[PDB]
Amino acid sequence: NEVSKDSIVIFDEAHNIDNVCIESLSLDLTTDALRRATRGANALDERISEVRKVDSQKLQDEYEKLVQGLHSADILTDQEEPFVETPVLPQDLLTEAIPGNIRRAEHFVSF
Amino acid sequence: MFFIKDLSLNITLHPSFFGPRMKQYLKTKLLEEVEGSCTGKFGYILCVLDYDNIDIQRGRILPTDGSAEFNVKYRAVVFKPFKGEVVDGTVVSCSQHGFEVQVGPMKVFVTKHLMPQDLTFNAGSNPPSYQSSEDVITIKSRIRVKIEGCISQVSSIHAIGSIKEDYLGAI
Amino acid sequence: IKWKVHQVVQRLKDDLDKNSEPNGYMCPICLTKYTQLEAVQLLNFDRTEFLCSLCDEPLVEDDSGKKNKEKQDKLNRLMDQIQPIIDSLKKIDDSR
Amino acid sequence: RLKKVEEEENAATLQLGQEFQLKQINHQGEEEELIALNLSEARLVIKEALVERRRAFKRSQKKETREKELESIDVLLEQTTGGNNKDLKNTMQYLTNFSRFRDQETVGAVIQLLKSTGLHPFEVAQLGSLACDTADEAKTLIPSLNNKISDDELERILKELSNLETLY
Repeated sequence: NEVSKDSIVIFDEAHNIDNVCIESLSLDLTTDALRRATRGANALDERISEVRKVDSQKLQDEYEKLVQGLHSADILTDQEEPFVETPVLPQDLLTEAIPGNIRRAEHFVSF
Repeated sequence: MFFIKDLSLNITLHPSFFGPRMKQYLKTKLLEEVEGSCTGKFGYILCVLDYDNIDIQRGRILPTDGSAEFNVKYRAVVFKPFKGEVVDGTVVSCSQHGFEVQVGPMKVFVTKHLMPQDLTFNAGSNPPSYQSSEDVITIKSRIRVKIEGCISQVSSIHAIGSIKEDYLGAI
Repeated sequence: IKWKVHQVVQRLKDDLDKNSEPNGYMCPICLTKYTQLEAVQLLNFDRTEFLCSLCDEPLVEDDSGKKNKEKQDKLNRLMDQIQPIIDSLKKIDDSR
Repeated sequence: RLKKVEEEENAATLQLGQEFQLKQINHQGEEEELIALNLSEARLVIKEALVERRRAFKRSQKKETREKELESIDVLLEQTTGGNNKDLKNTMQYLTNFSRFRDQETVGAVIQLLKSTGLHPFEVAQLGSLACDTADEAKTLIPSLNNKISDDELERILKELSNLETLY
């Protein structure tokens, strides 16, 4: 973001950089991580149920913002950071709207 | 919802009815013991299909009695009361703790807890009307009810339902 | 300890779920409870009340609807009391 | 045998019951797919069966205007069968009350379309028995349909079905 396009780039002793390239886009799955994901999804689901019970205004606001199709750079400021950081290269990102099948919070949780 | 399938029946015939013309006699018996009937496996049995070329063709005399047993195969229409989707039924009778909706053949009831608590039910109505905007219980009373579950028992069909959903109760 | 607390949690959660359901009925002559569906199949011809099969007694409704919030609050405060055990369990699962 | 619980709900995400599943076998040995039906299609075929059996009885002793038709098939029913079918009276009242097409030809054209589309049978039978012209509202009604079908395809079928069917 804040680099000049026509700077000078030098690299030193990166003769094993292919391994860094490989791990840049490689990932593993474990059982306990799956368990933690299940527990986190349940916690998020119950939190969403509680929020829908007490004040559905924020959820409806988020849902209509997704209906307009805003994104992380659209809504988030600089001082707040994205939770799930962008895993893919920005040249390959999707920039269109969220589908209605996952647009609702409960839809996305079930998804 | 209504279904079509080939189905088998199991019929006794008294030996007094061993006259020369019994095939159509059995067809008649099939009519008034298939049409207008209820079970658990197939629900309310509406009417018969394939009146011609029906499949009986053979029968065994029961050993201890002169009754002759026959096996009848036939296409028909029944009703299958599902669970979990919307029907726009009609209400004929009501109770103090909920209305009894007659969606066609059965009488599905909605408990006073199964109606939404924000529905502005007034007990001083004839019949007691659980209306908020438009779903006033009338002689017509087209109410979008979702069957909870049609609980199956011995051949007397009963169901439960609720209107705690958007456009549920509302058409 | 984990099995007992899990059993207690599931027991009380299903207690609250069951207490959110309609309370039901009973016939006090035979002292036998009756569900809402059992009331439905035991109604009178008037389509108003429900009569017992054996004692032929008009069914009287069970009293648990006010108990729903009481069991919810008992669940909440019991979780509050048990919460240090939950935190210690979390730290134990962190440990080996 | 193992007491074989098999808990199963009936919905439209291909969540179908065992007792009425799709692939059966008929008694002559040929495969028996499930026959699910539309409300207007049932409305037609009850009349078809009634006129067929009535003409069958016309040969036996020889050898679509709903207000007339319900009471006429009623008196045809108590011509031979009994008067106990009050619930069956309720059923064809329901059929003539909420069946999406009064006429046969619109139903026939819709089925002629669906025989080319090759949609899911119980899905499209539920859609046909339903009487609505709003695809997104139908998706809000049934989240099973909301998850299954795209709204664009749902409306692109719903409008070319809605222009044909008799509006109410």
